[PDB]
Amino acid sequence: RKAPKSDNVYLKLLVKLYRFLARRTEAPFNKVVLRRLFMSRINRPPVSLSRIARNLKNGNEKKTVVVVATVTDDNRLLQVPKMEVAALRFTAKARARIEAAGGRTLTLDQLALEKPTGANTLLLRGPKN
Amino acid sequence: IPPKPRKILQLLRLRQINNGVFVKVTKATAEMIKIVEPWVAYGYPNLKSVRELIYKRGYGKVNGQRIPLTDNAIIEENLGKYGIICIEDLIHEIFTVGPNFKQAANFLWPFKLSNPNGGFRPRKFKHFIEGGDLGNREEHINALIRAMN
Amino acid sequence: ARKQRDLKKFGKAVQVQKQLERAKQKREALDKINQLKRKRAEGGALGATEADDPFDVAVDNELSRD
RNA sequence: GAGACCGAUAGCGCACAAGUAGAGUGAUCGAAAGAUGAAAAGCACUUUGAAAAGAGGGUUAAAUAGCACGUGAAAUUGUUGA
RNA sequence: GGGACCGAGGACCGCGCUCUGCAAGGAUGCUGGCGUAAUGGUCACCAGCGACCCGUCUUGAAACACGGACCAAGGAGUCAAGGUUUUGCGCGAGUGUUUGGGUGUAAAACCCGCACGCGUAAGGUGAGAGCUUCGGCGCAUCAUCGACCGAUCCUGAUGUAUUCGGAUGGAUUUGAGUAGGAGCGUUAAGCCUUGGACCCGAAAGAUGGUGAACUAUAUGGGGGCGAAAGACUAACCAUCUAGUAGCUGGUUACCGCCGAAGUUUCCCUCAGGAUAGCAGUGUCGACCUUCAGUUUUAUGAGGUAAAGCGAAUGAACUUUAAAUAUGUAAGAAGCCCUUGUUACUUAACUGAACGUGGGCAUUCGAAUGUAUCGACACUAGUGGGCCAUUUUUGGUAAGCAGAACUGGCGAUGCGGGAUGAACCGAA
RNA sequence: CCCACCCAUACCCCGCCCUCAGGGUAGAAACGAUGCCCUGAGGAGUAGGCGGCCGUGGAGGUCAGUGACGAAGCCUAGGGCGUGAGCCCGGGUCGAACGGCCUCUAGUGCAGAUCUUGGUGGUAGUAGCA
Repeated sequence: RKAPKSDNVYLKLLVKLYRFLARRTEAPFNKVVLRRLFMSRINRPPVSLSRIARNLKNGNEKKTVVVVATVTDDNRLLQVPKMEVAALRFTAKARARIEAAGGRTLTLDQLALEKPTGANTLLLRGPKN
Repeated sequence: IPPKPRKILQLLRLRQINNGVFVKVTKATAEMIKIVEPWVAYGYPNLKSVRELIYKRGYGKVNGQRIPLTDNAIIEENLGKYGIICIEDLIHEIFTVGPNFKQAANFLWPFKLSNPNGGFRPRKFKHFIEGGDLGNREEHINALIRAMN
Repeated sequence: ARKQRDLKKFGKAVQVQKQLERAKQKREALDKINQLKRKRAEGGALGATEADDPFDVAVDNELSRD
């Protein structure tokens, strides 16, 4: 795809930023991120706090979980652990729970600033089925 | 055209009238050319034919693009890992059929020839051995290449 | 309905096969007459009239008698 | 009182002496048709013609606006030119 | 040596060479006439060549038939409800203010209570995108083995009201299952159904009215049953009605890109559906990974022709073996060999399956091509044939009829054959 | 049988248009990035699919837009742009409103329908006017 389908101006800014990053870097992470911003909403299913928690249960602590999707709160997870979460947008409850647990919210432009090549990043997508 | 000769033309890259391709002689391809006997004219080229075909109508397939062979440099990037680093090396590898003839011929885009200067023959659609133009003209394809260049 | 659909789909092949079968039957009819005349020319042993049974069982009987 | 409506072949059949003119024994059927000009100032008078009208003259910013009247296409027609 | 057509680009870079420079990654230098209808363009006519009148309909195609006196204006896929797909947007385990209430600069806009609609209340093996401190971690999803639940068939525990229950172990079972939620609202486009349903047009039936027409004499009106007496069952006007068709006719700018089918199978006898195929969209996994109407090698089905019988024997004979098409296979998506388990099996650790180790990562096990291939989901138009070559079955006096392959036509313009669906060249 | 010659949209070289594919373009002396530069290939087309554009009536915003020193409309053996649908200008007429740009909206585009309405032709100064 040469043109994004969405009319979000800030998403256009993001796709331009990650176009530059994918062109001028060797990063398959940047290329995958650009492709995921290009793909449509149904193809970007939500990722929940429960999914990211069970994926960071292993030795993947102290890292940046990155999802090109919307992070949704899960009522079934009683305790939210500390975690470096980057996503397109958060729900109010997920944002509050992460900030109360002690994590930080990052947008994709911030994620580019701190880690342009995606070091110490665990990349997730939601349940497609 | 029947499907078998159609496939043979597709596999020999001859896809337009007057598109010529270098091949090494081997029983499999000899049978293929015998199947496309009623559509082609084939023979044994000499050093002059190979040299002028490479120098005048020589285009290489660089990343799927038809790039004229204007530089020993580009010859070197495309065929350097085979030891072919110049137009003279390419001509040697084609004429004297070497170990990497397959790669050299595949790199060479099919030579797009023109209509012969002087005509084909009064009846060009019968075999060369009955006074036509089709078939295996052994050393006369050099004259045909002269006419077609 | 099933049977009539089958007949509608296979109608013409039936006609062609029938025509070939009738030509074939004509062929063995003429052939049987041929061995009949060959046997009678070679030899034979008849009565005054000829067998009143049908001309089929008659020819099988005579070419079995030899 | 209004309208992201229609604008004289549209919008109610009727923007007009329209349920009128007209047709049918009758029940009923049922049209066409708006626009000079700011103001009639709607062309005095002369001449030709029986008249209708024409040519001069006149009103007007305009008569290339004359109550066959805003603007005035196409089909079709006359004259002249090639 | 002579001729023709062309001059694309616009500082330098590069390959070079014969290196004060140059024919080396695309034309510069010199000169003339004119500087206006001179070049150029538009109308009318002449000349050379070319050139069937458009649309509809049928058919494999023509031919036929239908519509066309001319011009102007009008003129035909729309709206609503309910479904469904995709795209954008908001919020997100929630979502939707607009029934209504409260303000208001008053049909606007802003705010909101209670309900209500829809939805929500655990692994291993091999992979795998991506990170890596290069030790390994490993999303989604997949193949298999798993774990559990709703349901079915059992197996049958303490016990219990003496007649109440399902726990353990199971099953070639089933879910539109759990296996760490995706929905709600709305915008745009598309499809389906119903309404007049893209527009025009069939005979009919019904309700309510207006009128007349009969050598039949104010009146009588049809039929059958019966002995009678008698019981039973046309015309015009408006409206329902914009009634009902599958049938006819018509259905409104341009350009660009991609582009077919005319077919298999199944169900059902219809104004046909479903599956597959051709075309396209989205998603997922790879990298010529891999594939292929093709040759080669090996092996089948044709021993078909031929040579000999100074080899034997006698198309049915053979050492050998034609021409001609044709099926299968050609590697890590591998073969074996070796021993651990198994509920299979065997006289047996014996075989088979499930695994371990090894072996080749470089020519990894022919050629040649490769303008990528595979899987899932969704969507539109298609279901006709005609001619011919070759092979083949049958028949006639000759015709001709039927199968299989391939090729031309459809949707294809151009050169030639004077002309022309089926010819030759070539798209 | 031998030689030369004629030409198709076919084949070869070059120019230009479009499409597709592959590359480049930020500590900005920097860009209708929906842009620009480089390279290669391709170009028939019914049903059908996709995309971009042209035009009409009305609505919101804007051009501190045009206009009786002449809007719109119409006519033109007068010009310019675009492949094209179309767009712009000059001359004549005319008299009172109209247009470009971004969105919205729809009773939005005609050669057919023995189409509807209206106007007008040839037949034709003909048949004919007992």
